[PDB]
Amino acid sequence: LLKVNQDGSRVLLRDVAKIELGGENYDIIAEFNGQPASGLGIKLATGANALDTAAAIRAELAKMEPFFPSGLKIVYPYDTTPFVKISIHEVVKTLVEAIILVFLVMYLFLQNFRATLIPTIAVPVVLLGTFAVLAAFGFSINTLTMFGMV
Amino acid sequence: PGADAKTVQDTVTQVIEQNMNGIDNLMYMSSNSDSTGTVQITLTFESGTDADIAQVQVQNKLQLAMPLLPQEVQQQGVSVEKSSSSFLMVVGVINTDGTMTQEDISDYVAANMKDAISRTSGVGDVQLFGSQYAMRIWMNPNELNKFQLT
Amino acid sequence: ADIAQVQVQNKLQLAMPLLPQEVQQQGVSVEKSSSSFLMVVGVINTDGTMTQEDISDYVAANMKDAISRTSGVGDVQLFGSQYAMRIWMNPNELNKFQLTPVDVITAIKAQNAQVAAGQLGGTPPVKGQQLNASIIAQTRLTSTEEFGKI
Amino acid sequence: PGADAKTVQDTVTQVIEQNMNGIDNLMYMSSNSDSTGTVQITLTFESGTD
Amino acid sequence: VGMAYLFVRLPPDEDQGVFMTMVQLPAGATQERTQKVLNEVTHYYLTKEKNNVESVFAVNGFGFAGRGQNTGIAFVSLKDWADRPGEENKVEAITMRATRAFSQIKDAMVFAFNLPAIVATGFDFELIDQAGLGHEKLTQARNQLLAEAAKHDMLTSVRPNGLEDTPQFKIDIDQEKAQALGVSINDINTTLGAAWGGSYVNDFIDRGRVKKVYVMSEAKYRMLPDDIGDWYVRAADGQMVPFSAFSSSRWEYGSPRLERYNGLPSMEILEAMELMEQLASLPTGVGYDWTGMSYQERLAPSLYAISLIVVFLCLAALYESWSIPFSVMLVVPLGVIGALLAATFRGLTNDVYFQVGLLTTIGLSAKNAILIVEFA
Amino acid sequence: LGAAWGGSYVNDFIDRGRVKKVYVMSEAKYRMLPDDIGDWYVRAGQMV
Amino acid sequence: NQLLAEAAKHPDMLTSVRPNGLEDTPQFKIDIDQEKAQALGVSINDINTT
Amino acid sequence: KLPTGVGYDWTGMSYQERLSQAPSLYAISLIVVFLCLAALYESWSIPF
Repeated sequence: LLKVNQDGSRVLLRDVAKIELGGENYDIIAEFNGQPASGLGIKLATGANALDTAAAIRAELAKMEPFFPSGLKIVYPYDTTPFVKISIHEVVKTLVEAIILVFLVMYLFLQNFRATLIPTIAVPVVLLGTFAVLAAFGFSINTLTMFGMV
Repeated sequence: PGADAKTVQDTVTQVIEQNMNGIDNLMYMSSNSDSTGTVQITLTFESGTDADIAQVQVQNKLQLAMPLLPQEVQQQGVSVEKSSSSFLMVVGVINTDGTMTQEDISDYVAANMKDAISRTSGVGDVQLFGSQYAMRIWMNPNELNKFQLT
Repeated sequence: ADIAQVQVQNKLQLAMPLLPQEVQQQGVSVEKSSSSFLMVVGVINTDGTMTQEDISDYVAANMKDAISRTSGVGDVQLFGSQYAMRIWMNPNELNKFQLTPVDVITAIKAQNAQVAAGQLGGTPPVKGQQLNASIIAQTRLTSTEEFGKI
Repeated sequence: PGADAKTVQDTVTQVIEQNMNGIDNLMYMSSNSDSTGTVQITLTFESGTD
Repeated sequence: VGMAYLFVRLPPDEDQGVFMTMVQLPAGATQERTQKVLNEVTHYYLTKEKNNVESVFAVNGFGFAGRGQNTGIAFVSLKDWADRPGEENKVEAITMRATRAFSQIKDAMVFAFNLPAIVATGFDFELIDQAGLGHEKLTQARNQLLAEAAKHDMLTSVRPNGLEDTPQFKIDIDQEKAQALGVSINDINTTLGAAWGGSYVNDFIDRGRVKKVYVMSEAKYRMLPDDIGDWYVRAADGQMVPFSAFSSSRWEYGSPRLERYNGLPSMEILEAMELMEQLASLPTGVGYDWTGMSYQERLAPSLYAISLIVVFLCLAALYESWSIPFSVMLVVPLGVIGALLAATFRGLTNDVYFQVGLLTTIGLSAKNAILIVEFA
Repeated sequence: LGAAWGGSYVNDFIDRGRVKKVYVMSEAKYRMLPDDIGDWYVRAGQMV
Repeated sequence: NQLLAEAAKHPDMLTSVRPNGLEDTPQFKIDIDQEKAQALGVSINDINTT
Repeated sequence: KLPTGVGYDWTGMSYQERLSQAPSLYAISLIVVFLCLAALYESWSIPF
């Protein structure tokens, strides 16, 4: 109620305005492949690890997905994580191939099968000991460390 | 809200920025102030400082300036985060059926799934690409003149 | 020292609402402290042009803040004062016009403001909008004459 | 002093806990708002947190 | 001898699988004049690059170069690396083909680029107003150095990072007229602020969640300067007064973004080895300041000459001859040609990856030489 | 009394691009002895 | 109230499932009439702070 | 089978009980013990 007239008439807020449930600001809008959309631009705290934070977001979004209204799905545009996993998982492969090659390469040069089994057990032991040394020195496994091992 | 660059600078940027003194391990500081009415001050600390202690010191110097900012800045709420700079990942929410517009989806995201992602460990800043609801009232100058109101 | 300050601070904000008045107005500050000066840097003017106030104002506005932010520097103290717009009332002058310092304060506070007043063309716009300018209401006073004309 | 459950629970509790973002090593959050006018928010952190 | 010349001829940005596209329009451009450009961009990608791009997600009004109503940005995610074979289907080519296909759009500034990893490799630069001059004196000194960017090479495209000045609407209020009419300056200010900028009032409860309540004038009545004349103010005696009764108006120029660096007004400016002659290129009282990558890099053989001296002493102790060691450290420049030649055959420059495999192979040729010169 | 004998911070102003303060305070000649207390009148429309 | 007395059906796997919380109690609702108040000339701010 | 819109969660004592692993901790203790004893007696089947 805003005011009362001389005769007793009343002026309500709806008589002078247009109430509607809008947004807090209208500056920003987004569209995904043409159709309307919204979204969250997640940044990363200083010092956090980028791979197990994305896992936490993905496991949180799995918790509020059953209660979505009718027909509301989430999509994942720009996302810098899967490249990291693929590249690391790429370097590792070549390393495991090299052991077979040496176990064959050396087999080719020494034709005894019994004696070609020693370096094939020597190289994995040192490879696995390096990881433990890193876990004692407080490092992580990254592009640089895996390339240093290859 | 509703302030230009000169107003925002004079009343907020300089007042905040004359109090950022005596912070350990600081390299430089740079700020923006644009006609949307938003301030953005960044303080860059040396390589190897403790991020959370740096934030504690910055916050300690900021709480000395809060009594000097305008009521409209305080009501909105200022913030201090140690986020990075580049989006870790962006999620998106589309409506396949076609029941909701941009405003409805932005409201759903903000109201139901923005707070749970901001409390997940490792997430420094969350940008929402849209806007949440708010009871918006649109006044009519002709009606206000007619009924002798303001 | 960092932990010491943190656990003094979070022990202080239990007894911060007990202070009667100065909970506001840039009150309680917690910061590490030494006791004696590293160094004193004088500033003099050979050619008689500046005086006490001019020299101290130069070193307050133009080099105080840069020194306070240099690496390793703690609590910089100035042996002078920055300029202000001093207004020296005259009790035998406002009594002849039946005025008071309260009236002086009110007039100054009303005619020396920075008012934020929106912008024309702002969102949400109507179809066919081509403008996006800003609106400049009154601004702050800058000179002695402008203050004299209040 | 004076407020009940609903008044405390939406003028104080919701406002306070919508600003609890960006805290490291948080497990969960709970709160009570009782008719005596008191609110009570409890934050539990991961074991090993300082 | 040949090696020396070869190690002075060579001078790795991954495809990351995703990239961005930033859009910016001349200052003062409305929201839909930007939506049209965003639509052009999304149509171009999702049609001409139909074989690479999977989704776009263009967001209008947001930008990494600040916010605003003209700016805009468009993310874009590509198909799997194994599904985009070639050298022309990598990001380094998509974001040259598109950017060269986006100079067609008039009154725009549309680039598609790719991020590195950590922090362009240019020269970030500042222009601090250390005297107390003002904004025009710096704006006048910002292009005085920009106009002196002739000469010619890490120079090339060197421009500012702010926004150029824009018209602004100044509305001037006369206190004496307001007081004579009996209206209150607080009423004037709150009417103008609430009607043209919005006004947060208090909170309300919406499905159990606390939300805001705003007040603003309907868009139809705040679009043109002529709409000023529709807004009235109650005076003391109870009568409405239009703004024409106590105000004037005029169009003037102002700046959209104002920037400061270390607390002083500034303007930022965004073959070779980083312009050392950038500094000495000078007006009244302005300064120079490098930041970001420029400040970092500014602030090799010293630790490499001590590694070649310690290996000789390490070998000397092993062999005990003060000449035997020489042989071991004589095949160092022999196994260093394999990398140089190969690197100077494909154009692999001198990345930390090629500079580390150098050391691996000169540390293995030594293995090779020692195990025989021991037996010898 | 406060603004006359102690000085009062009113608000800020812009000087050469830097934010300063504004103070009102009485002239030094009328803030020296106790006898100066009767020099200051406070309005009622008359002053007392 | 559905989950309780719904799980009780299983007394061989669950025992003493209690609500751990107070139940709804009566309250004294009072409402001020904006139309009536305005007319007589009493302000809601003074009504509330009385 | 609660009405739609209603969810559940474990807190307090049951929260950690869910999130973490006892057999994997001693399983490797068995092989570590076995390997130590095999090194001791310089043979196999003596650990058993």
